[PDB]
Amino acid sequence: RKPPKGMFLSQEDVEAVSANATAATTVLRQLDMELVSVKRQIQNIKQTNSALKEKLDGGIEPYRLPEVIQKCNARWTTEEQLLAVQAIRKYGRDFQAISDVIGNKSVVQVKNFFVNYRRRFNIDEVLQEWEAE
Amino acid sequence: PSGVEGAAFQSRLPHDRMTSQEAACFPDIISGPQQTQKVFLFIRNRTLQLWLDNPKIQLTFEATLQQLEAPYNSDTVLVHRVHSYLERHGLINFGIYKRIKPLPTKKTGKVIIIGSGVSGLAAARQLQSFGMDVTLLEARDRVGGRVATFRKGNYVADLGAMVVTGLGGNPMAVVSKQVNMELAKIKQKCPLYEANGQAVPKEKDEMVEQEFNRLLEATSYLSHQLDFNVLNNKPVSLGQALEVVIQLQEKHVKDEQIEHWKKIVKTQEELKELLNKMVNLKEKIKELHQQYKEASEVKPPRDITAEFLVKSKHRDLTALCKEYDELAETQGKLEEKLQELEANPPSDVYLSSRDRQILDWHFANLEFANATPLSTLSLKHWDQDDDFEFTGSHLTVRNGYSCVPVALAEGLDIKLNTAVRQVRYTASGCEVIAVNTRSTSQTFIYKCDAVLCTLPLGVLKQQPPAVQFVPPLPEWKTSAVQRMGFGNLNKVVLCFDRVFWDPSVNLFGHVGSTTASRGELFLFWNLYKAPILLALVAGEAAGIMENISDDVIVGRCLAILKGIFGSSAVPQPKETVVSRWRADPWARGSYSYVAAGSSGNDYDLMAQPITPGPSIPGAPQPIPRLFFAGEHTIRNYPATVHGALLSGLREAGRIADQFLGAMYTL
Ligand SMILES: Cc1cc2nc3c(=O)[nH]c(=O)nc-3n(C[C@H](O)[C@H](O)[C@H](O)COP(=O)(O)OP(=O)(O)OC[C@H]3O[C@@H](n4cnc5c(N)ncnc54)[C@H](O)[C@@H]3O)c2cc1C
Ligand SMILES: CCn1c(C(=O)Nc2cccc(COC)c2COc2ccc(OC[C@@H]3CCNC3)cc2)cc2sccc21
Repeated sequence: RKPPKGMFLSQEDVEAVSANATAATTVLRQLDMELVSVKRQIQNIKQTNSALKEKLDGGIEPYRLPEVIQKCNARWTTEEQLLAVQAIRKYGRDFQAISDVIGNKSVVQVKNFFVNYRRRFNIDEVLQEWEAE
Repeated sequence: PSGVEGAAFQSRLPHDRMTSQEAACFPDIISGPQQTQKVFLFIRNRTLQLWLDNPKIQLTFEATLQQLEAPYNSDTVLVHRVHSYLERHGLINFGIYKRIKPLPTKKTGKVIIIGSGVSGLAAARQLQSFGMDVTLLEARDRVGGRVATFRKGNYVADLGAMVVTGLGGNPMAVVSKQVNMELAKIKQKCPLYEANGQAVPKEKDEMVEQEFNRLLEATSYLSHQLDFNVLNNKPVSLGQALEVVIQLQEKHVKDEQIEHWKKIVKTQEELKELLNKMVNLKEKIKELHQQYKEASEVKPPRDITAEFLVKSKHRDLTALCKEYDELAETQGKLEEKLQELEANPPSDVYLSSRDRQILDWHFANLEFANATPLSTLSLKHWDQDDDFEFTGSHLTVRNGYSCVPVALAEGLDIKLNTAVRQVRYTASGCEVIAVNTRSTSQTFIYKCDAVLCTLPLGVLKQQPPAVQFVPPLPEWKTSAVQRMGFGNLNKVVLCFDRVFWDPSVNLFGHVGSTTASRGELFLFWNLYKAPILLALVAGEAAGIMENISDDVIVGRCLAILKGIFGSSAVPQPKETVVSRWRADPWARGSYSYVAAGSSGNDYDLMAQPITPGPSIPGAPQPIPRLFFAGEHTIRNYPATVHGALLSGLREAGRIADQFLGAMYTL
């Protein structure tokens, strides 16, 4: 029913190697070439990647900032209100971004700010002028 | 098997069913009720058991009925029919047995047998047992044909047959009880030695032997499952199938590599895009850090836009570092897969040049077993006789296989040094013309009622003919002779004075250097009592080695043995014998094989007898006159001694039923 485990004998393979005389040597050569072709492409990318690896030498450690861990607060100071409006002008409805910019306001507090002061801060106009970018 | 059922097995018969031959002789029983068939079968099996329990004395009908008991002995004419059937067809009372009833006073019918090989000898023994006048014509100066034993002093070695292929169902088991044969088991272990003279490591010896056994099963799958039996209007040979299977294994090995390195470039190119994303992200961070720095240099107090600028740049710089902390994190997720694949590469090669040499040894051993290069064997039918292999170990005739045909020739009228030149068969009898092999001018004429031809297939193939048939053999007979294969293999006998090899090693091999020379002195035998080593020549080397002198062939043997055992340990043989079976005018080869384009049905064609045309036009249908026995005439046991032995018994029964009658059919 099936070939001995380890042999590979499909009906398709037999016909390609017996289609003529040197069809055996032809099939085994085009695979030898496709092997050499793939092997030299490996060393081309292995060298392209090795060059890109050296451009990253140093990581981004001289560019990381320390973690400013400030306790979240609930009262909106006049300063913090002004930070939020500009954050809306720059980030739109990205609540997590606005939360990080202000520092001590949760994601839902920023969303509550989007309604309480939507009247007095013209947040609709601020958002529509962000959509132009 | 045991009991009467073992008797049927030992006679190569189904113990619980009537055969086709039995159906022809007992059509009233096989078409009758089931009860009668079981009675008949037991009578047959019980009669066989009695003969096999004492093959040295003749089993008579009076004796058979005495050992039978009720209700099986209630019908006497049935018992008599079974006994006469078994005696006529060589199942009982065959070989060499002390006769109880002295032979008929005068004989009935004259039969000329060509060739005193085992085939012809067995038939001559039986036809004389049946009361006919039998005369054998042997071209050689000895009996046995391809059972040829060399004897000089204590040295005994067989140049022809020397192995009994199991005793389970072998008629030679009956013979070995009659003739004093010296049967010895062959220890299967067979170490190989490469051309360098050293042995093959157990690692390679098994991985290659298994790969050989695997490649063989592959060709059977190619044949019986993919129907790969024709290639450009020509029948596929076993050699071609092995070439195709090997190439597909080398082809799959290359496909495994290409798809493996293709996994590397795929993941390597995931890295190329991965790095190009971070080398550009590290650039955005390098710029954003400078912008956050410049915004932070603005010393307080500062309005809320300058303060938002520092908070904005801080947030964006933190976000870009998070994006880098992941793009560069997966950089190690892929870098592990790269050390994963580049550490588990698939097989580099299928078989190395050293491996392919050892594989060629197993091919040479197969070319030896079938006595022909694998390029000539039929892919579909070469092993058609495998389903009838006997049970038990293979044994050698240690005292020389010639003792068997010599023992059969006792009492027969054999005419040695008589080469048949012409076989004339007509509606009213036959005449055989033969000349004396020593002076070919002395001509003999033998008139007879029937001729039994046991000429080797290689002789029947000669062009121009060594034996002329008049009238010519019909096309269907000659076409079979041309389709059938007749191979070749030769033995080199190296006698010695002392044993320098391993006594417990019955055989060892020599791995040749080239695919072409793989059968040249590839196998050595230590199977005899006296210090005799015996070397084999097989495959394409067989035919080519016959064109080389003995002193040069023995020179290559000593050169090989000096490699394995050392130059100091190999002495001179003092006696050498080399066979040349294809050059033998009386054999023209070794034995038959199922050539590509042929089948086992050609063996059956070879066995069919020839019937001459009517003398007077309008005369009744004549009687078969020319009969064929021999190794090449028995479909299930060709190329053997027991096959020739059986074929002779077969024709002896047919010739007797034709010229003496068969009173066991009503
Ligand atoms: C090297 C070798 C090893 C073998 N080993 C084994 C083995 O181990 N086991 C096994 O079972 N079988 C073996 N065989 C095969 C076995 O020996 C044969 O199948 C068997 O002996 C053939 O018997 P036969 O009577 O049919 O043919 P033969 O024995 O050849 O009888 C034919 C006879 O006819 C004679 N003859 C030829 N031409 C003429 C003529 N023109 N006129 C008159 N007579 C003629 C020949 O001389 C010969 O005596 C081996 C064969 C060979 C060559
Ligand atoms: C090859 C000669 N030969 C042999 C022979 O030499 N056997 C041998 C010798 C030493 C060691 C071993 C190793 O012990 C197992 C063996 C058995 O190997 C075999 C080879 C061929 C066989 O069959 C050959 C016929 C030819 C056509 N169909 C079958 C059977 C066994 C046995 C038989 S039966 C007909 C021929 C023959």
